[PDB]
Amino acid sequence: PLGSMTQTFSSKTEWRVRAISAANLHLRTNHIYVSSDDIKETGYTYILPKNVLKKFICISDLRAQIAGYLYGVSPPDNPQVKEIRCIVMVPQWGTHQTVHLPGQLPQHEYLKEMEPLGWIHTQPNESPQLSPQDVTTHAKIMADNPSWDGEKTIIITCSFTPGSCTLTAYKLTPSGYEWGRQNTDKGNNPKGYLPSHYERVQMLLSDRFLGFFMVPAQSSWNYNFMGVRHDPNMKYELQLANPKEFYHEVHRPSHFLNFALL
Amino acid sequence: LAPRQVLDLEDLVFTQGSHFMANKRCQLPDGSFRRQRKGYEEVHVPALKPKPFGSEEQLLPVEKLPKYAQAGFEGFKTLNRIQSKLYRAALETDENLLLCAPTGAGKTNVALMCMLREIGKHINMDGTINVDDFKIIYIAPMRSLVQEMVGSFGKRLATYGITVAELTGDHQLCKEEISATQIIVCTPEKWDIITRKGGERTYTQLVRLIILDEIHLLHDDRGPVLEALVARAIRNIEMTQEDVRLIGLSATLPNYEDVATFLRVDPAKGLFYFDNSFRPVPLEQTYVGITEKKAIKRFQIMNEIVYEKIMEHAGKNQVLVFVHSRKETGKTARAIRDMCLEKDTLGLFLREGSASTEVLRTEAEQCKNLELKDLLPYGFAIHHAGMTRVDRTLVEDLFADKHIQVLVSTATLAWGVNLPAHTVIIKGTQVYSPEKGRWTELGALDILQMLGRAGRPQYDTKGEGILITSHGELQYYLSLLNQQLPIESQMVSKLPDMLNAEIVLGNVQNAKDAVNWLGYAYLYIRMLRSPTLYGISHDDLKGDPLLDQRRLDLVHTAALMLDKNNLVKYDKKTGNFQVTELGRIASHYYITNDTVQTYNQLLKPTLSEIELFRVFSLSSEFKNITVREEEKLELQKLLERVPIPVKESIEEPSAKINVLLQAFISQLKLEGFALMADMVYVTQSAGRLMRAIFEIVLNRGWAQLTDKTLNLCKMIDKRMWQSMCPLRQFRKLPEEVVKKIEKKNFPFERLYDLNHNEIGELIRMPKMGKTIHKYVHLFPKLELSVHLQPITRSTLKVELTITPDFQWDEKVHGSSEAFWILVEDVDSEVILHHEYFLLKAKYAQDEHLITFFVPVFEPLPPQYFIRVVSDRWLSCETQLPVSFRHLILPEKYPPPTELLDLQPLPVSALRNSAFESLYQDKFPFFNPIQTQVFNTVYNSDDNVFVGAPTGSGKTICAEFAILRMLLQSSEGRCVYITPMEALAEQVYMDWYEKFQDRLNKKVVLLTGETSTDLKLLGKGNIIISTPEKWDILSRRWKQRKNVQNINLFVVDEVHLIGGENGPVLEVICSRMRYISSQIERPIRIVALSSSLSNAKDVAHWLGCSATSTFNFHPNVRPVPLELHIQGFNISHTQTRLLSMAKPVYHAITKHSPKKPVIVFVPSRKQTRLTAIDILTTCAADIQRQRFLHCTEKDLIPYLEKLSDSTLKETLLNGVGYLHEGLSPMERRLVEQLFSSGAIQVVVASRSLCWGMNVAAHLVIIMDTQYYNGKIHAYVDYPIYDVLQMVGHANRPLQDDEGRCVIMCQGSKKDFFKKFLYEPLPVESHLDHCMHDHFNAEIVTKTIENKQDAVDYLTWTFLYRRMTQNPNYYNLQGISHRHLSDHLSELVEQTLSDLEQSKCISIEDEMDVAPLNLGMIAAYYYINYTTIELFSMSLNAKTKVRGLIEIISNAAEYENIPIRHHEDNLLRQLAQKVPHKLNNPKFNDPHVKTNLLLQAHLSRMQLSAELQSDTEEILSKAIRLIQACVDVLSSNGWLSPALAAMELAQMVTQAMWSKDSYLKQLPHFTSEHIKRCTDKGVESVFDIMEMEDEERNALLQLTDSQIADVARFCNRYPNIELSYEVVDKDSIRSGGPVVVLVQLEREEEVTGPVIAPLFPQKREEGWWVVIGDAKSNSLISIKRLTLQQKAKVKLDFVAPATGAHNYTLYFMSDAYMGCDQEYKFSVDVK
Repeated sequence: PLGSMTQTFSSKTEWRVRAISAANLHLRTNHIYVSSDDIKETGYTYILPKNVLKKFICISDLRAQIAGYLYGVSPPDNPQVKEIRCIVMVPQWGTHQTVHLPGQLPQHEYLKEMEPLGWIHTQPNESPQLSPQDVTTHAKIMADNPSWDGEKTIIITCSFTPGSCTLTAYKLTPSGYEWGRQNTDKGNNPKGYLPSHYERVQMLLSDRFLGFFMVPAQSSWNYNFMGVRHDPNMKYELQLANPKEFYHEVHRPSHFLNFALL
Repeated sequence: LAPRQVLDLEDLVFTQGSHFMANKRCQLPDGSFRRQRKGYEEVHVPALKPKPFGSEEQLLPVEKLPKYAQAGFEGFKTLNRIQSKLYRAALETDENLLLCAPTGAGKTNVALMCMLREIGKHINMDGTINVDDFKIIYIAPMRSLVQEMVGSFGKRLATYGITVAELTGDHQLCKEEISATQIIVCTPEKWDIITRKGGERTYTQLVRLIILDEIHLLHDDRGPVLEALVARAIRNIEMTQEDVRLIGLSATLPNYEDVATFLRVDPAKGLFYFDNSFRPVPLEQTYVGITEKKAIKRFQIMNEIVYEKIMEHAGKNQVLVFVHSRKETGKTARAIRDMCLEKDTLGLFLREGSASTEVLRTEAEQCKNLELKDLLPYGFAIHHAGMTRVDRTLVEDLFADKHIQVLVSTATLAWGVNLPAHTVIIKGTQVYSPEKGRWTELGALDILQMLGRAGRPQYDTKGEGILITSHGELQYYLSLLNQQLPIESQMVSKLPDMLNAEIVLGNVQNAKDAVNWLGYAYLYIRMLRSPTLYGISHDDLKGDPLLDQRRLDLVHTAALMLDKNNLVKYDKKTGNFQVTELGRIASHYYITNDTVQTYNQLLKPTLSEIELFRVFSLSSEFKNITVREEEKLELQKLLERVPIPVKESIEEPSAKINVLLQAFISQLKLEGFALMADMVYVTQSAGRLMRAIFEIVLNRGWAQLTDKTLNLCKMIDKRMWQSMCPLRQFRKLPEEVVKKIEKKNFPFERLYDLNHNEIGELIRMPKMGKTIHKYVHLFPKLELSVHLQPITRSTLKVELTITPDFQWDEKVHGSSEAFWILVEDVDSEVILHHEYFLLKAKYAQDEHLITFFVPVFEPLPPQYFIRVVSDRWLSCETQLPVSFRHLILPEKYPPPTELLDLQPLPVSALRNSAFESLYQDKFPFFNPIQTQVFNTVYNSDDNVFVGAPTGSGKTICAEFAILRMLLQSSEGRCVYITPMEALAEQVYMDWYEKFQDRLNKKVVLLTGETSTDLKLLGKGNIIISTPEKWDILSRRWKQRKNVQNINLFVVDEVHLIGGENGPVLEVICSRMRYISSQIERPIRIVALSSSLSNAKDVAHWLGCSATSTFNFHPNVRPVPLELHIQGFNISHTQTRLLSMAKPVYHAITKHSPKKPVIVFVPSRKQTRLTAIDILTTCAADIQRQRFLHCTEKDLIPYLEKLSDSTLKETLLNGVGYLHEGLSPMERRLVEQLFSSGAIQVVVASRSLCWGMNVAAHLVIIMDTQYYNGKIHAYVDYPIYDVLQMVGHANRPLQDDEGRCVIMCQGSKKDFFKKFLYEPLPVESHLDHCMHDHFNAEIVTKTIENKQDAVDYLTWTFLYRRMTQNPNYYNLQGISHRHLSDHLSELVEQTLSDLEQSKCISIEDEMDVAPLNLGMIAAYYYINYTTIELFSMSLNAKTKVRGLIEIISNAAEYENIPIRHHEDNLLRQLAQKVPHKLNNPKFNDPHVKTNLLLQAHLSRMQLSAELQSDTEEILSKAIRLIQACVDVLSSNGWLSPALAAMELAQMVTQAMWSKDSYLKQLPHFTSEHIKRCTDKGVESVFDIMEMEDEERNALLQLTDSQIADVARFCNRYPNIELSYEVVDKDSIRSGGPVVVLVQLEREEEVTGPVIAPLFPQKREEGWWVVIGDAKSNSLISIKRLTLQQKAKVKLDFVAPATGAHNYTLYFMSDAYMGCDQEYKFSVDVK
């Protein structure tokens, strides 16, 4: 060889650097911005409670997107406003462009008094436009679940702007639904996608009431390290409890059992 | 003091530790010589000659020891030479001792002599030992030594029934050991950490003797621990005056006389120094000092020296070789055995065919381990703690019988086994220290112990110790082993940590205290005697000859370090120290002060596991660890795969410590030798360090981090991560099948109710599905359920029910199992509430109830969470969500009744001159509240409610009503209820003066004796009573005219319906309402209360119209109340009390410098402690005596009357204290002095806050919890007691304001604001208390069917409240089917229990009727549970024996306290006592009262505690006795009833039936009526007939006494008894036979019974009994009181025809020897 060098490669697994950065996510919860419409209004106003937003941020990753389902109701005399009352974490795994949720929507006695309001997901980069993956996901959920009204369900993106998180809420259009339910291209400029597939909706952060989380009854929600155990057909029940952070030990047991070997 | 100067403590440190060598030179014994050799030098020191033989001393035969001590020397004839010189000083004095002697000279037996002298102090009359009286602490420096001394001393002292034990492991679960152990053997550090906490209830005040073994450890880096211990013990001897004997056992080294000074040893009495001439076997020494500095040649020079030395002994002498690793043990043993092979020299070791050569061939093939099997046939062996215990037992046994020739081992063998060898070789003196991060020299103690093992005591004429070291170490080892290495102090560096320990304890509260404390240190003594060695000039010592300045500087320096690191707050001006929680955690967890500063800086609630491992890795305990280049490749391979990422580079030692911990948890093997020693040191420390982090974050409320840190604690302890199957924690399971289970990633908890079969299948090892099933259900599991109980709209009461759902097994769980209960908020962010929870093995199957408060707010948050998490089991948790979706909040409360700005009301408004004389010179006008309610109370008959803060003159308002009653009815009757006996007494004397003295009515105070009380309400116009006393009477209202004829019923402090004894108060009020509705002649009711938020509910319940309810809130108190609630951080109660001591003083100067102050403290002990503390602070304010406002002269006609010397001292300085232990006369004097203004402060215990006849300008409430000794737990003050203490700050005629400061734990501050600034909500608890009242109402026929019971409930407050706060009562709707269902459930459950206890009958599941049992229970006011057991146990041949047994077993005596300190006292009492029990458990209250009762019948005078306990036992005994009489009677048993009736007499007069009837007479010696039996008198009647002048001449006693015996003789019953069988002729079988009895009283009832030893005044009661004595048959019985004459009628049925002779009994219930017996016959036809 150049037998005057001799270098040993030393592993530098990428999840470790990501696990260090995920431990500083809490700093972003003090600087949380909501884009104001300028589109402008579309029907309902969504009020998101800060407590679950902050927790949603703290349990996330900066590269792999995570998602929760939105549930809530209208203030008593006020049909115009949708207060988000619960975020549901279901078994999932993600990449930087999409999340993979089960086909089964949440089912629990506690949600049957509320209505489904859509979903929220983290995004690595802030983007001026709703992802086509997002439009496709939202439209295929609508096709398989009549309970999701096109005029009542939204996508909230929570984008990792530097030192911050910026929230923006979108709804599908009729034309968006029809395009996204038939769409099978995963990439970023799939044929037929266009910006008239969604509108922006007004969203407000509030401190006057608290939301709560539901999580799976047996597993946790994070399968990004146990992907093989995750399946679109998987079934899950729910419990009233708070979600564990992304790199909690229960989400990556093989890191703990294969290090102990030997 | 000033000017101080700040020192560099590090510069003063002796860096080399025990290797410090103060002596410049070393003289050797004559005959020593040096040999130059092969680049090493040898020094030889010949063996000494034993010194003989002293002027006058021979060995002492055991014969001549004291007799009690000889048992401890069984198996010896004569003490050795040293024990003989020490036996007098050790066994015949209490003198502190210092014994200096060479190793093995016999110091152990000298300690035993000291122990035996202490043991002797507690031999009682039967020869056993009062093992409750004392503890002995034996401090041994090494763990292996501790264990050997536990067995050695255990064996020697067994014949004394004494427990010797080591302190095993974790102690927040296992201080059981210590109340059971008399001789505790432990290391210095263990005893430090234990006495650093104290808290209590400790047992360290039982410590009478401390033995400091190997006290030359003072010279070690560990030496400061001994200084801390000794200084703490001695200084404590001063402040508590309890002496403790100290025994020092030392090597023979210089400065031993300074050691003696430090131990308070008198050098003329306690100091003994035996030079090396007294070694048991003389020692020939060789020191080999290598000069070769090159590692590898030096290394083989070492083995060359070893081999050459071994050969000088091969075959001749057994060789013990010492090395300092588990690993070099084998490597050296093999290196030696191998180069003998190379040079063919193994034949010298073994005998070509010995008895031994096969004894080790035999045992080697059967020995089972690799290293040993290889060497043992060659005469070689190894020994270390990394191998077996029976292989080590093998090695020790084979060596013992002279079978092994060469044994390589380490220091542990030297310390832990008694194993001498003729020849000892110490191969090298260098050892790896993880603490210092490098190689160092062995400590002195180790070297001494090893070479001590040379020379076997019986076999050898001399021993030969060979020490191989580096040549520059020769002088050091020569000095250590030839009496010349001086013992120095190592404590300047440890000074900050040990000073903080004293501050945390409260022993040191300022820089002066610390200068005093430092004066007790060994450091101080050495500074005085060798200043230069300690950094002090001789010029400076001498301008400062006590080193006063120097100590202040040191203390100054240390305090500044503690303050900079936030352990202490240090005021340089005053020198005061303030404790903190950080400080307390550092002391209690044994953490250095730089570490807890790092923890304070870095810990944040958002911390990740990544950052948590980093924080741990930065602990200063690891500050000497480095990353070596030879470690970096193995560290980086592990850093690559660590499950917890590590931010920092591997070049930082932080990263290496981090990786070592994770590697430990994952149980990795590592190849570097240093790295594994570092791992061991990092992780042994991790345990207490991580438990410190946990306590820090738990008490800060940081939910997420609390979870992480508690889990890391468990991962460290259990050596596994969460992700592993929790069943690995069952170590008795093949780590096989667990890996099986982990392979299948399926959740652990659906193994639970799955069966034995499907377990084996899912795992694919059905081979053992039942075993996995077994362990699955051993795993600890709790089920949680909750009853939510809204208090207000912002406070929620939670009752948590814990149900164990697992099978217990002491093999796995032990005696208990600990948990943390954690109430967390919506976001699992904040711990709203937490407590420790201990599941005891005896309760492993019961439900446990927990109650606590949490705040709530609006709009209601979605849920809280309750987690119950194991303190030790990993993956062992239950989280119960607590959703509020259905929480029904009570309505917010109404506004108060306005206080109207009315013209103040003159006393003239009473328009009655006699009435005005009750008030007119106390004040001119009534306050605003009395002005507003006057018209309604005085000019109306409406039921009225008045709610206002304590101190608003509410009871005057009820006086208004009494006065209106007297106008309407000249002989009208008032019943006044107050909930507290002390309040009833206060009101009694004030109302006695007002209405009897100044108005000529009758004011009476109900006693609780039934017909005494009944006479009182027949005559009194004002009847004052507590609730129970009125309940017993008011139950009988249908038969008792003088109950329904009540004009006025006043209940005071009625808000106490909501407190612990509220239900009886609710019931009797509910009854007065029900009665008034029946009789239709309304009974007026007035209710007085503290401010209530739900006042309208009370008022509606009591029939008060809206205009006649004055619901005032606290802001209207006539004397404005300035209320201050100060929160305190510290969670540990002792330390928190300390943190409050100074603020108590400052509160006085800030809020009431001149005006009177009451300090309420949690306990009797604390009253004294705080009075002295207040004073000590006053003296350092140089304001001594400024609370004394009378002369130091007017004080002392008051003072000399007192018994307590401390109360006199503090009173002399202006400060009294009050507690229930002081004579009633002591309390009155303190109160007079306080109310006269003579003394300005009185410190009162909390239990006195109802019976206090004094008021103050400022009330300080110093903490708000008290220790309940039954439940071994701290209990919050009831809000009612707090309101009552706050009310003592109210001087209407003296102050413009009242002030109160409440100091409480910070977690309680919000609660006190919510419930003191606002009016109080109250609930009923009658629904938990129904049985005894339902039973009474069925007896009285108020309740006759289930519907009646439902209606009855509608009269109660419980029932009004059920619709206002439904959830509190477990109702979910207020609908009328809702509460009519709920009412019926309460009814069905109550009646079913009563019917099953046979108190009532139920017919048609509808109609209820009383049974005799129930009638008895109701009549005597006895728990139906008690009467049920009374019905099981009493039989036809019950005697005085069982009557006392059965009676003690009543539920009324369940709460008689067990005091740990009375255990042997009750044991010895059960031997002083006539009737012996059956296998008595002395932890049982019913056994306890059984003996208190026998003590009382025997007139044994006991402690003040046991006599107050006796007095409450006695307050209940008559009714239980009379109940028994009633049961036995209704069952027809004659002899046991007659016995029960004499029991009544026995208890009343305190005697036995066998006793002399003259024992009842006043002033009667029990000496002289065997002098009275000597001259013809046996009864009382004989004394009265007896001439007068001779009467004064019998008794040998005084004349005032002669009038006392006269008054007794003149009330002693003398009754004439007639009886006639009416129509005695025409009596036919099965017919009525009526016997007529006449009782005429000679005398009067000239007053009540005379019985000075019985606590209540009694009236004479009587039984008339018709029995068949031959048959044991009671046929007729009647109870009667007697005046002059009474006639009694007894009926029964005639039996078959006879010939039937009966016996008539007339029995007293109060006096002995008054009983009469007349036989009579009836001829029946």
